[PDB]
Amino acid sequence: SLALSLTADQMVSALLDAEPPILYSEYDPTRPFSEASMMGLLTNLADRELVHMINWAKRVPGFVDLTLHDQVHLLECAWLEILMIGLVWRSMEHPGKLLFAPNLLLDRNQGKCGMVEIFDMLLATSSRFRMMNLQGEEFVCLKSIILLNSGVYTFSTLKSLEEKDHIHRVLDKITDTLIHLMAKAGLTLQQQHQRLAQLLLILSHIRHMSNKGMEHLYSMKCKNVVPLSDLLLEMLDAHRL
Amino acid sequence: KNSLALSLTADQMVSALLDAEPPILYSEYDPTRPFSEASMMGLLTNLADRELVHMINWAKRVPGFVDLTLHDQVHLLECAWLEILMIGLVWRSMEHPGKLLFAPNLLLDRNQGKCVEGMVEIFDMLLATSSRFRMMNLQGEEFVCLKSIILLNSGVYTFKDHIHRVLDKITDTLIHLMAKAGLTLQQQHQRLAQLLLILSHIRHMSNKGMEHLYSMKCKNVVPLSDLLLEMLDAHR
Amino acid sequence: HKILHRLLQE
Amino acid sequence: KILHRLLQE
Ligand SMILES: CC(C)(C)CC(C)(C)c1ccc(O)cc1
Ligand SMILES: CC(C)(C)CC(C)(C)c1ccc(O)cc1
Repeated sequence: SLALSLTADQMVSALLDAEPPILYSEYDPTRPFSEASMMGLLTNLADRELVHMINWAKRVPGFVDLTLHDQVHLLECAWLEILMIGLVWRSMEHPGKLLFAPNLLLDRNQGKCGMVEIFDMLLATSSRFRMMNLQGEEFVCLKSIILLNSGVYTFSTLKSLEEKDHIHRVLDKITDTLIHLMAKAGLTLQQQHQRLAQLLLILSHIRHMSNKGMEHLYSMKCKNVVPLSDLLLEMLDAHRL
Repeated sequence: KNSLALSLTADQMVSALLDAEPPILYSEYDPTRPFSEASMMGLLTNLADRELVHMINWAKRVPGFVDLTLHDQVHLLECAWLEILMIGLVWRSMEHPGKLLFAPNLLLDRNQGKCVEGMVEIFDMLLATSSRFRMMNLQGEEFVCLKSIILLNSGVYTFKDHIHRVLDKITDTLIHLMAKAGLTLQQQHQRLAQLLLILSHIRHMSNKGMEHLYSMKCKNVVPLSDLLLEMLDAHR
Repeated sequence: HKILHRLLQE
Repeated sequence: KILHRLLQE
């Protein structure tokens, strides 16, 4: 594996280089939107983002070392957490608003409809990122940690266990990379450990938001007002709500 | 205004948490290995209800917790209660591979989870967490730190400074314990990360468990205490 | 009114 | 399975 051979700096470079683009919504400020069609823009965007996410995952060090089956599982478990952390990242410099797309910046108001609590959680996370002054280098590390960690405990044989061993080694490498970055920021050893803890505890909140979002998506399917793509429906189904 | 928690030393913190530990409770002494969904879930919810009372008194003894307003204490416990029960269960079960030690006289395996529809998935996640902890050689001093982190962290971003300062102190305490155990610098930060990442899985299990408890409530077969119902209701 | 309120104070 | 295919190619 070339992944376990990367220096901290090379890891950061690889991750930054692999960042997906920020996509546009079909939002039109002159057109009227219902709670439903508003949700329609967001599900349309998520579907397009998912395609880029899949191709992004292929560039995360270590990911392609895994079996197709294991890759499928990790992405099925992590996809919404990954969309959410990306959204919170984009929104960090827009206090009280979520930048779903450059042409779609919303406050909690428009977020009509369940979705209200989720919007509030996302804003709180963005606020937290802002308090901590989260750096782009730290962000890409966190996103990759989510991809690798979220599905790791929900995977047959003792050989299928080696797959998980490799994931833990890559995760350790990303931890080393985070500490390396903080050491460069001039943080004391005590400050490094504290910040590392602070960053990882946010992942618990992101998991929570994803779980809540997954249940909201399931109710949207049931109501059949908001259009959901085949990919989104398959990703939902994978959670077996 | 200033909290005594922040003035404690690492050793003092560890001792305080170890001392606050709730007792391990027993289930009913009937020899009948629960096979029905009713008897099974009946035993577990009865146990959970009794554990909750001890948890509430345990929380009051976590440094920094009583310095919060009653409303904040209520919020944190409402958000964290199931995560806290689950990490406790996983800890108790660590030395019993393949088994969940709900009580000394109630040690179950995944086969028995099948009794209750929707329970085997949750049992499997708990077993995986137990195994992970066992293979990491989780120590009791580390466990109490993680459990207190859950209490203070899980609800913090749905309200701060005080709670985050206390969280930092617990982090300091965790590193203190790892250095005390002879870990190198690289091993310390790697182990810190490994442990905190498991908290993400514990959150996930809690979320799934809450959904299962909700469905149990709607089926209306198992009797649920008013306390358990209010804790469940808080999650809307 | 919540039982938790009462238990946290008792 | 869409995800499976997108990952493969
Ligand atoms: C769950 C869904 C992706 C449908 C909506 C939402 C608001 C959580 C979302 C949409 C796009 C995105 O990039 C992040 C989150
Ligand atoms: C959610 C409930 C407490 C009903 C069940 C379960 C298996 C998660 C549980 C029960 C007791 C306990 O100490 C930990 C978890």
